[PDB]
Amino acid sequence: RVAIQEEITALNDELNRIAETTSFGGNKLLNGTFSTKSFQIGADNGEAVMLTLK
Amino acid sequence: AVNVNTNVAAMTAQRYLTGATNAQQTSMERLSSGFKINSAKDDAAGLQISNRL
Repeated sequence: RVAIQEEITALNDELNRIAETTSFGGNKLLNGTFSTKSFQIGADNGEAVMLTLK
Repeated sequence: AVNVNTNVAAMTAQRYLTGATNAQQTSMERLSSGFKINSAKDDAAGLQISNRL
């Protein structure tokens, strides 16, 4: 059970590494600092869609 | 008036001819290079984000 726990902890640290390091040109996505960002899709101002990354 | 010392028609034709030649050079450079952003003068923010990507 301890031997299995070793790979559980290695994989759990793997999830936290994915969350903290995944980025789009340095803009971290999966660690929760992205929050909600609005993407302007339209020829006039005020037409944007809210993307939420958790 | 018909005058010989000035040609505004030729001046205008030259202006659009250089405008078309500059666009011709830009497109030729994008085709050979394979990139639409060869300099910051093309799209500055695209150059920075593309360089960081």
